[PDB]
Amino acid sequence: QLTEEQIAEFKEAFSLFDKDGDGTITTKELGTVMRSLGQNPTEAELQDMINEVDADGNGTIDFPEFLTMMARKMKDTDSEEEIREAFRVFDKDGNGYISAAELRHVMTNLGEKLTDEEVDQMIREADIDGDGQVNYEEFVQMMTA
Amino acid sequence: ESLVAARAEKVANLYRWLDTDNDVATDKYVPVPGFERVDVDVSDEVKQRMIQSMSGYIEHTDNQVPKDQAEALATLFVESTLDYDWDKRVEFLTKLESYGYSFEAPHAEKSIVSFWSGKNFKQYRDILDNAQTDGKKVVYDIDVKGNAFAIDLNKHLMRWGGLFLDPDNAEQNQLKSSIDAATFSNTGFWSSVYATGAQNDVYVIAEGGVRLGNYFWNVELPALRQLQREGLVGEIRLLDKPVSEYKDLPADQIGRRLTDAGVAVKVRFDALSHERQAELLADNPDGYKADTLVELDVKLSAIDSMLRESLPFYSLRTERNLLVQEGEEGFEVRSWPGIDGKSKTILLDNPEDAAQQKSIERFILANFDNFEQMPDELFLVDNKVLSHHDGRTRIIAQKEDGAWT
Ligand SMILES: [Ca+2]
Ligand SMILES: [Ca+2]
Ligand SMILES: [Ca+2]
Ligand SMILES: [Ca+2]
Repeated sequence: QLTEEQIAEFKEAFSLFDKDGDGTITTKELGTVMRSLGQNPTEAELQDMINEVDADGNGTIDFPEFLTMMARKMKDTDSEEEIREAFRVFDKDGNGYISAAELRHVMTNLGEKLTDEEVDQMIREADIDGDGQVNYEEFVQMMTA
Repeated sequence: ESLVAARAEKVANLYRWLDTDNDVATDKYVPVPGFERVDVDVSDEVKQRMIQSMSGYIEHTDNQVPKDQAEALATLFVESTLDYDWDKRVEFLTKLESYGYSFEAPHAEKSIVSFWSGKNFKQYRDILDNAQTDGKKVVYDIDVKGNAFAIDLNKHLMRWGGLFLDPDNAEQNQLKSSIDAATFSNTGFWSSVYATGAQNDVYVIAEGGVRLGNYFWNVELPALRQLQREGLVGEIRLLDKPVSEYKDLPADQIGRRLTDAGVAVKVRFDALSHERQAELLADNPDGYKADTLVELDVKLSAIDSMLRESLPFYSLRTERNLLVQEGEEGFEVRSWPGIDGKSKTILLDNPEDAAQQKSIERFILANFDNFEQMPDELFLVDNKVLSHHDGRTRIIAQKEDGAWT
């Protein structure tokens, strides 16, 4: 299922995290490595994944093992949709357009390490019209660029 | 100077910022987020009845208000409340302070200002009390006298509404609606007030994850966030797991980030897509009621993920607490939010190359826990990573992959 572009990226990321040059990371570094490649499992999914791959009990993950677990992950998730869904929750009347102030509340709350400026401009180009209303479909397709 | 007016202004700045889009703030009226304002004109007819009841409460309750002010304070309360006077409710709090009501957490520097928007608060309070090794004791909003006494007067108004206006009379119900909304925003304002007392790392008790629109979402977290981007608050530790899964654990990692994936999101059926509420009659017509909480299959973490992609080196902020930003001769690494003087440097051959930014981002991820661990100067040149602290070393060699020394 995995392309040449991906395995090579995974390979680079993996090898930086394997620090003793033997070609294995530990159990606890997995989620870190994965999240650095744009795949965030739950604590649960990251236990299932860990208990399966660590059936021998040596807390060892090959690149091959890593390649396997990352293939299964990505089969499952749709990033693009999952964000658009998340913004939908804030459309009380449907119609695809949530308020510009609401969008300020979302981002300041879910913007874990954002800053007031970084927020402020988000809202500015959130929607370039003088209306409160902001397109949330537009917003993601803008940030996904 | 009063401490409360200190945090009150903080709170006001926050509120004004959130109002930049809606621009309803008339700087004699500062709006509380998610609390609608409901003015009602029943003149001084009703006002003097109310104030005298409130006056009587204060006077005939055992409290730290001197009884000369029994009615002066009663006036200031109902007046700050019903008229949504920012200035007057700050004064009210200041007057409480002046009587010996602290709006400060009780246990000085050992106070872990914590927040509890939950059901089985009983069990959590002490699993957290118990896990504290430092001699530091968790405190909640109920634990601070000034906030407590403020809510007490605020309840009296509420009761007076239910007890002196019965809502069958049409204009009578309108004053009660006003009272409710007015007294409700007091509790909102006072909540932000309490949140600004947050320092270092904070626990949020929130069994079953996040509830969109709750006092946390509206008036607690945004204050905590502002406190965070001023470098005053560290981690916000949400406890959504059943209290069972926080035993055999240190204070270190009790609670996780609401941004962390597999955090529950729930919303009230009341005003949760009212026409779509009806649509949600399919499984059970009388399954979802106004007060019912609906769990949602959305991921707040998906928002934080998006952020990572939009903002260069964002992922270093969250997982490492490193703000690197576009520099002059290279990249500047600071400890987030990059407010303290200290800074180190990052230099790449082609800084505009997104591929090379990820290499050193991953690099840093794998090598350094914090800002204090990093060499003063770090270089990515010709697929080798070099570090100058006080001598010079090279440690990255990318022959299709990363080997060290
Ligand atoms: Ca190894
Ligand atoms: Ca193994
Ligand atoms: Ca809408
Ligand atoms: Ca717009």
